[PDB]
Amino acid sequence: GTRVFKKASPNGKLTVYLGKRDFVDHIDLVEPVDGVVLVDPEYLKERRVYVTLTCAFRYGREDLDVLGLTFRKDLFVANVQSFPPAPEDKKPLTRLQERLIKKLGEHAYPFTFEIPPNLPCSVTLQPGPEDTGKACGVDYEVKAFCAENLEEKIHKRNSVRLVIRKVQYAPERPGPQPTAETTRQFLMSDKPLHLEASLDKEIYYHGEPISVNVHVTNNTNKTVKKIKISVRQYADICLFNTAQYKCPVAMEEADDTVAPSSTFCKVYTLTPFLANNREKRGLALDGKLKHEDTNLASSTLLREGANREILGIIVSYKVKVKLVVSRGSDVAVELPFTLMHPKPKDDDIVFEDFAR
Repeated sequence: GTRVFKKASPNGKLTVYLGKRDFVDHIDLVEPVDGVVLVDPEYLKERRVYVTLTCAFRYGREDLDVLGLTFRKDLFVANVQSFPPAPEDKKPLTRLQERLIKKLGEHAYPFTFEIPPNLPCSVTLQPGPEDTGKACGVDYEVKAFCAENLEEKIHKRNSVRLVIRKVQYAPERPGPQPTAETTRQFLMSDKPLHLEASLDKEIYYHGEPISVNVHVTNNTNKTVKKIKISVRQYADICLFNTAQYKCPVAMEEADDTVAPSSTFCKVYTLTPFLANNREKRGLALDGKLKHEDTNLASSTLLREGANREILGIIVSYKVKVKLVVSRGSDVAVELPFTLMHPKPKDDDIVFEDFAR
């Protein structure tokens, strides 16, 4: 069938319908935000119905939104007048908007938004109970409201707000293997311990295993007593309160040894996922911890020569490989990778509440 999310205003006069909650950014373009708003003329009359799409960065207690306490910076705002229509936007109606207007009445008006690709994806930094005031993130909001003009105050019984998400996808690049990272260290020795590691891919999706090929050429007389393989998330806050967070999101400690004067090679596999990091603090996520469709945040795509500050939060991931040498130092390398949201993958309509 065909699911349609909907949400009515408090007073029940205004209703918004959307074909989905998450819109995929394909780097070059973002899936269109195509919806419909069911209106009530007798109720409005002179009041027009507007629909606004806002991408904003927020900093402060997440439960609050009060001037003087919470910080907010709009990154993009688009408003359309859905009622009465007018070439506000040449409406090449989407099939869904067509079927929806059919399903609803003569009071169903379409609204459509095209989200610019250079904008940051939805992201939420969970700071921890002791630092709840350092919470922040990037959110997208669709707001339909009844008003005489975009100059006067919006009434909450007169409006409806839906928080949609923009999530990031990128296909795997058919080409060369990722470059290996290496390090050569002398451990009170004439010859070095050479550590080399590489990942099986450049791009991984949420839930996908990551295989790390570890190769050690131990030309010293010391012994590696154990190998620690981890995935680390780095999250830099770039607006309002500059800061950098780092958090392991997967870890595997292997009591594998590398004897003096020998070579060792092994593939380790780990999967980072939120499910095992719920208690972690200072972690970037792609939605609110409470929602079931939330994952670790995706890697921020930084296009060449882009203002990185207006992205709000920059998220990156590395795999770390560390050799613990026995005290008869430690040797480590880090490997960058890109974490993406998985690929998306005319039957009668079915409504469902938007509320996640």
